[PDB]
Amino acid sequence: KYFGGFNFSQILPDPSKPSKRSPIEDLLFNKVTLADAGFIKQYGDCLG
Amino acid sequence: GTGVLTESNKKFLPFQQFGRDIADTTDAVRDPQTLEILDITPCSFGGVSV
Ligand SMILES: *[C@@H]1O[C@H](CO)[C@@H](O[C@@H]2O[C@H](CO)[C@@H](O)[C@H](O)[C@H]2NC(C)=O)[C@H](O)[C@H]1NC(C)=O
Ligand SMILES: *[C@@H]1O[C@H](CO)[C@@H](O)[C@H](O)[C@H]1NC(C)=O
Repeated sequence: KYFGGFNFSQILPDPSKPSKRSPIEDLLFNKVTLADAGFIKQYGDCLG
Repeated sequence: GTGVLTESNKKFLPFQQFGRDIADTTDAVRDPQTLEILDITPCSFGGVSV
């Protein structure tokens, strides 16, 4: 990951997270997903 | 109406008799004979694609 001293760790995907997303992307995902509602898939899973 | 009737954990007041949703349609009801809070959910549906 050496790039002549430039550091791209923040934008490069992070293998540590289960989702292969950069640290920047994780901040974006959490901050805006407020009204994303439930991902229960609207099956019988959400009884109520 | 037609739907799937399930036991509801949503408590009712002793005077409460039926529960209604945002759309002003009955979603939870109390059985007349045996007083239990029953949830009402419409039967599953969806679009079909070929
Ligand atoms: C590139 O930047 C990252 C973060 O911007 C640096 O990672 C930090 O490393 C130190 C020491 O290893 C830790 O104490 C910090 O917690 C780390 N930051 C984060 C956000 O995890 C990294 O050292 C920089 N340089 C290289 C070569 O990656
Ligand atoms: C109706 O349900 C059974 C059948 O008699 C009985 O236990 C109950 O007392 C009856 N009356 C009422 C008001 O539920």
